Amino acid sequence: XAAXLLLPX
Repeated sequence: XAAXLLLPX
């Protein structure tokens, strides 16, 4: 994903 290092990707 595009949320820093929160969600898997």
